[PDB]
Amino acid sequence: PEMVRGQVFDVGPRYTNLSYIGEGAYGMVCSAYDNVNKVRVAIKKISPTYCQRTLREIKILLRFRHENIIGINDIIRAPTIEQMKDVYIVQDLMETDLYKLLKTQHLSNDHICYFLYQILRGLKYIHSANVLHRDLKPSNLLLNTTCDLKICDFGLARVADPDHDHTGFLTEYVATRWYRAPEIMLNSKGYTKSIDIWSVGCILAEMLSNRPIFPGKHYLDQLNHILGILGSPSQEDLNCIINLKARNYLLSLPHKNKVPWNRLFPNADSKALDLLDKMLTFNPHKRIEVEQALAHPYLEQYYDPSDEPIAEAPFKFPKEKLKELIFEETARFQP
Ligand SMILES: *CCC(=O)N1CC(O)=Nc2ccccc21
Ligand SMILES: C=CC(=O)N1CC(=O)Nc2ccccc21
Repeated sequence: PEMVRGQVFDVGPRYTNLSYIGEGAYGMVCSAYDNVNKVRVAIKKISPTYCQRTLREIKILLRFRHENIIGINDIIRAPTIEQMKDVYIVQDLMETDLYKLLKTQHLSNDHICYFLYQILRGLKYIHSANVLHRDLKPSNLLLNTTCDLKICDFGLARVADPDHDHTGFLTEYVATRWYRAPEIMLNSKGYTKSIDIWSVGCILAEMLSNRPIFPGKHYLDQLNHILGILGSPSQEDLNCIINLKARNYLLSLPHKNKVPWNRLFPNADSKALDLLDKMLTFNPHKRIEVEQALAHPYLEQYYDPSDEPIAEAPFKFPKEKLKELIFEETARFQP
């Protein structure tokens, strides 16, 4: 087997001349030459006790088929459960991701507009399958050399469940802190489509300035960053928060003024800021939905609902059992 950075990466003979891309959420990612399709590809190594998030992602990505969602091209594993240890997931090679790109490149308004269009196009398909991504952020948006964009990392995704979204104040949450909607900290488990729209709003703001808009250092500081720009919520929006611990927290804070979007983003297109405002709405019930965002004047050059496909149907879902399910889900790639 070939080795990369003093670690086995056993994907041959189909895949050869490996080069390190980076570390991913569950292990090493390398590029490799695919000797069958005659293109370089990306390969993620997953080592185990496995993680339910590996299975959830595989099930979702194998069911999904969309231009703005990363596909799984191949899955490499031993032929039997007894011999199975590492699993390698092969995907299309992508030059970069939005996190890397924003560290060093100023985006043109045309690039911001096109990127946002593609994020929302992909998200429309995800939401049409009654699935929530729940961890949208720059590093989960892959880009190729022509700036085509694909959403990745579905390990925190869930089927939408608005009737069970409510929870108490300060409920622990798993998804990346800077892209968490305010309601996560107040009364939400992140089981409604509005949580993803907030993350997209955050991404849009970050594309406008190359800096995260709400870089909280810890759980409650995330909320205080948000309120520091949106200002204090209105009486009407507070009345929507029936949880008393959450409501009384917000009532305990000093009045905070709204920061005008055009003062934070003096370079931004005015239509981009009208759409940003609608995505970063405090009240999730008032927040714009994915199809309305696509129909917003900012995206008029691209909007074409006939070319914004949806899923055919809604998506639906012990350590030994988990390993057996991963083995079964990956069976189609075996010779
Ligand atoms: C969501 C991240 C992902 O799927 N990939 C695959 C890829 O093409 N690039 C990449 C680089 C570093 C970490 C993860 C990924
Ligand atoms: C403190 C809760 C509260 O005032 N309301 C408003 C209501 O009108 N009815 C209602 C129904 C179910 C839950 C909460 C509520």
